[PDB]
Amino acid sequence: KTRKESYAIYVYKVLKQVHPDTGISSKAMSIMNSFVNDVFERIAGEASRLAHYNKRSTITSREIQTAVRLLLPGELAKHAVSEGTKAVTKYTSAK
Amino acid sequence: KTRKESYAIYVYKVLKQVHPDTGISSKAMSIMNSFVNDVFERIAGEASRLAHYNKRSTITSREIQTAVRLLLPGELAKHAVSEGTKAVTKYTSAK
Amino acid sequence: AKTRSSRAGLQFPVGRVHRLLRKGNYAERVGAGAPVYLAAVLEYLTAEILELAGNAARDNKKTRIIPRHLQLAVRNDEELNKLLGRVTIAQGGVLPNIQSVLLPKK
Amino acid sequence: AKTRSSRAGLQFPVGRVHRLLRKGNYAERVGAGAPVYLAAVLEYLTAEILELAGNAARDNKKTRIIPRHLQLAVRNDEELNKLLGRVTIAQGGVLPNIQSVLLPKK
Amino acid sequence: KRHRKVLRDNIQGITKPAIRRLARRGGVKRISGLIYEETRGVLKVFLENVIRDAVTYTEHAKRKTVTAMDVVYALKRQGRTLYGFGG
Amino acid sequence: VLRDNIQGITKPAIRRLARRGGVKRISGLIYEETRGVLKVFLENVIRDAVTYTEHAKRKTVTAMDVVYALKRQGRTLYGFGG
Amino acid sequence: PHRYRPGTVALREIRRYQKSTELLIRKLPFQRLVREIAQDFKTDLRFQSSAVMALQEASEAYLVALFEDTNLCAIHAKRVTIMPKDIQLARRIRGE
Amino acid sequence: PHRYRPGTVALREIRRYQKSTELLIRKLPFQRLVREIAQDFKTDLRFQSSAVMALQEASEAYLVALFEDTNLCAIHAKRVTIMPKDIQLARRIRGE
DNA sequence: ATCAATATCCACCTGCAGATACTACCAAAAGTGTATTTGGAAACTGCTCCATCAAAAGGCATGTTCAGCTGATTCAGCTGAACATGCCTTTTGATGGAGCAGTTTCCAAATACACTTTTGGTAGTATCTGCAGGTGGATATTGAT
DNA sequence: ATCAATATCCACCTGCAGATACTACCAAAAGTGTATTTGGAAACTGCTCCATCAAAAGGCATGTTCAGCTGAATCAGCTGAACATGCCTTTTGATGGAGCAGTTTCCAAATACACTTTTGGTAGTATCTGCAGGTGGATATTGAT
Ligand SMILES: [Mg+2]
Repeated sequence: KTRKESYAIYVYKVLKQVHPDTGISSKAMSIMNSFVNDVFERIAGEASRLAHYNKRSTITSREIQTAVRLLLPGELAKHAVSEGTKAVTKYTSAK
Repeated sequence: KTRKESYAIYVYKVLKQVHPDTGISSKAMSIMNSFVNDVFERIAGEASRLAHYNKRSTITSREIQTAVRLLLPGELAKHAVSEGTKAVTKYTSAK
Repeated sequence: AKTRSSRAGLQFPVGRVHRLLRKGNYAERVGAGAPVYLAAVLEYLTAEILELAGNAARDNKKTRIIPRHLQLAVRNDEELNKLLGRVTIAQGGVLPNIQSVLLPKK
Repeated sequence: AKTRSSRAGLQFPVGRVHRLLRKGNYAERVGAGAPVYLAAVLEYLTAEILELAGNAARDNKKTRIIPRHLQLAVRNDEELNKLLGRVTIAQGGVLPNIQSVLLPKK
Repeated sequence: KRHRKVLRDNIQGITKPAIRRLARRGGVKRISGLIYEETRGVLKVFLENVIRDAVTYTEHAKRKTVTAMDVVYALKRQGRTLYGFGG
Repeated sequence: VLRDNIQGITKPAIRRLARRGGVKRISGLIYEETRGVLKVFLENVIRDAVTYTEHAKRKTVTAMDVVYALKRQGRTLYGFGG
Repeated sequence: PHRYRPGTVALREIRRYQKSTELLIRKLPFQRLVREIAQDFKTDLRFQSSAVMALQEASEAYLVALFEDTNLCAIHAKRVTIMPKDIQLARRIRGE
Repeated sequence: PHRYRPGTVALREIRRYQKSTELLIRKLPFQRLVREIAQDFKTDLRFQSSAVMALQEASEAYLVALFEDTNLCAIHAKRVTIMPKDIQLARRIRGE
């Protein structure tokens, strides 16, 4: 009865953080789900190519970060990089 | 020092099959090389996607063929498929 | 047993993102930081688009975001619009916009 | 020892192509025919262009093919042109073409 | 078992009214009377390309049924990415 | 004669580009529009090539940095590698 | 018997259709067109309904955008009336 | 005392440059523009001699093709003189 | 018309940049053979959802009428094309040294794996609520006069 | 200006499908804690080829002049918008089964070393030639008359 995965519960968490009294339709969620898969693939792709280009075989946060600078426009990139740098910093601090 | 690979010799060989008395400049060869890599990446890329869509771990000649169909315009696709199906045959029918 | 998401401060699921990176065949190996960073980026972005969609929801006296609110949000934001410039949001409509000369009289 | 190219009837390097596919992270695995097929496909396309570029050299009193010939070849063929519709051949210029309304009165 | 009716000329189900609605959503005030056939022709080309590619995916997977993913993937190749249907 | 760099792209050379593009007559405001446009093209592409440079930890922008940038901007160029 | 002048209903319709998001081609006719064209590529094909809906959403968005561009080509020509030449110039410039 | 008519040289130039492929911008002023621009994203920067060439081939291919579309936009407006609005329209339609 | 200025052509000549050809050499592929692993076609069949087919429901086709838009015609002015006459920038080549690319080391971070815990999805039965479509009532916009 | 036909507004009002809410259940995901491998950083280094600059090379800046284009204004013919009318197709909701997708079986084909062979790239040399860039001289093209 095979199980279909989606980012819905995460999307919903985050919805609540920014607009606590606001809901989302299932059609509007399918879209948010498209959106996340989409950007995932694009960034992962950019990083894929980027590693190959530099004969690296490992995709790290450094490759993600660049992929982000390449893919996103100015302000979104700057903010996205903060959040990525700081999530990593913080995750590394569990050690 | 490092071995800088190209398809240049294999291109030159085909030039002489097709135009035995015609030769080619360096720049022109570089463009031909670009071209072969490009088409390579495009086809392989499309094959990768296909396999992923159907939850397969292997890129076979079927994936390359569908890839070809998807990438090339009509007539070109047609001759390319025949040339591919052919070369696979000679190869199996050959110890 | 801490999740990696908690460890990194994230709502979005790092374990999953790691998994999905491995199975996508983007590279032989996948660094430990990668899915953390990527999950953060993805979380950031969904937060941006919900902020803005939430507002259009509110601007239209509604409480539940539908795809029109996403389309309003995306298209009225220079940068999201560009990021999503070759993308279609089903059931989004278009921005109201009438070219000047088309309007009546002077 | 017989090469797979020679087994397949081909001038283009089946082994290389195989290697390139493994190291491209296109998929976990690679079947045996795929390199053969792909290699035949690239040989074929290569030939189609050199045929037409060769002709283009002839048509200009030339025995050496240069970028210019590859460009005339490609942009004068509906199919190659489409395949290459988003590609720029360095040092190829453009096709002689002038919009008819720009001609003088005759 | 018993035989699916013939399909012809369905392009004309894209009515003058419905095209005019599309034009409106697209901000258009006045419409030359030759637009309706032109539009029909341009739509037909759009669909043949998306469908060719979709059906290629269908067959590649040895199915008889064209799925929403087949179309979504074909749209992506064509650079007309669509959200809402399995993206 | 301290001159701006964009202006180094001169009226006659713009005029020759247009000619290759089949253009017969050219309005005087073109040369400035045309420089504006080329600046945008180059910002967009150089940004990405450089970003490739920085990634590889180089001080030198390679042809590959450029070719790769061109490629992802949809402007695949043939003849300089890759 | 009142009469709106030419253009006035048109502007009304523009405001209306730009505010809504419902599909504008009738569903069943569109579905037939899909089946007809698919059948010409291959026979004994079936479709998920959401596949047809996907095609319609994609098709309608493409055309609406095409008319925006088309409208801009008419206006460039100092007209207010879209003509085939406008659609064709759009499609030439777009790369189609 | 002999003078070519306005447009006659334009044509001769059109034919001459369509025949050829040499680049049409002086290499040096180009080189400075590039480096000027690149400076805003990183300082103390060298460039392979081929890297700059790639960039010039691309820019010229781009601008030449933009001029074709631009020209089509002028002709569309029943003109023969390219104007800034013609370039703007072409860029708008291309999606820039 | 003719007539002359200038562009364009075709034939022939040549020097050397760019291409072919050499060989040697040698590392790193590509081929081979053996041992091991696993992906995915096949056979079988549970179960979704597609094609198909009546009961409800609002959009389409056509002809008539005329408002106003397009496109043809005219015309004056200003704006680019052409070209002379100076100005000065770019291109070409030579020559140190910055940095890129080669290479080797060794360890922090990777994959591998087994085993234990947690989670996110689904299913089933639950009751919960935003807003669309309806209502009516006050106001706005349009177009004739 | 005024009047009046009709769209537009907005506000609140009822029904219900779509959302939310819940407990029960589990497979697969994800975390944890070992054993084992290595990718790529670090640090030193040789050698391009890049920035620099001085000598040689020709293109671009300017101003004057006027041909011919753009755009304004005027007009008529005619195309396309609006609307009234009559006819029926699309939308929507309920069953029977075609095909897709979830199992399990298993072998033909894939990976994984290790091992032998070869070929494609580079470097050192030498060797060669297609054709760009002069040439002259004939003829076409353009533009004035
Ligand atoms: Mg048919």
